[PDB]
Amino acid sequence: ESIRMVLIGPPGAGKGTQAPNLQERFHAAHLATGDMLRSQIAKGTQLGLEAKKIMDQGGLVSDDIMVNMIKDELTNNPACKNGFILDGFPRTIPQAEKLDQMLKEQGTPLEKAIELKVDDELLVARITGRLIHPASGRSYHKIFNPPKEDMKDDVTGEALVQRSDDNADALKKRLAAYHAQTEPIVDFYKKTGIWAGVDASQPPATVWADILNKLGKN
Ligand SMILES: Nc1ncnc2c1ncn2[C@@H]1O[C@H](COP(=O)(O)OP(=O)(O)OP(=O)(O)OP(=O)(O)OP(=O)(O)OC[C@H]2O[C@@H](n3cnc4c(N)ncnc43)[C@H](O)[C@@H]2O)[C@@H](O)[C@H]1O
Repeated sequence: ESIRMVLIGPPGAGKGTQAPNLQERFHAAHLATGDMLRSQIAKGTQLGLEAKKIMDQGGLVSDDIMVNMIKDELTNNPACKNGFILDGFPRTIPQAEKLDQMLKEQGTPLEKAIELKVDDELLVARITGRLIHPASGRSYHKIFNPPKEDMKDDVTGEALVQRSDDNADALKKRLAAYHAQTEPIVDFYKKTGIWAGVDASQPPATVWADILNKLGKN
């Protein structure tokens, strides 16, 4: 009834689609560094405006900023006492090493790192057709996962938007950055013994059953 885990995958693999499932099943805090940055943007803060430029170019925000953000949420957020799902963090080796140290000092080490494996060619179609409900994070897909009431949140009525970093230009840079900087983290968790791989090219419900299976709960 408690999990401390990391969700790793390329842009469009299905992290934001699966994290609700995990958060419902294990009652864990969902810590998504992308959503945290996007809330800074919506508040119009200075960190938000600087991060927006970097995100829209397909680059990565500084390790120092990202490590500080997570450290404060782990320390000051009460829901993180029940367990947590890290989504989009760590994203570089330095972030992974600093997380390892943090958790060692708190005495709450990671149990699992789930890699969502899916080929790049599929990811373009997923990113191109995405619509998000900006007031929650709810992602839909024009073809693959439609709003029943078009361009509207099926369960909350409000309009869906396109993310500003979801275009072919930014996406090419986001994929290259994933392969260069993030994918090395997978070997880090293989060596520590907590890695499990999942076929993320399957449909959502199939991927969710695969994840439950890989976690050792079901
Ligand atoms: N730690 C960090 N350090 C540095 N910089 C950081 C950082 N964290 C964040 N940043 C920065 O902030 C930016 C954004 O980060 P972030 O917002 O975390 O984005 P990302 O990692 O690029 O991931 P996505 O949100 O694009 O993908 P997803 O897998 O969650 O997709 P979804 O489930 O919607 O699915 C995609 C689409 O396909 C669909 N779909 C999902 N699953 C399936 C399926 N199985 N079959 C068919 N359709 C499916 C969905 O409906 C949707 O349409 C970064 O690029 C960087 O600038």
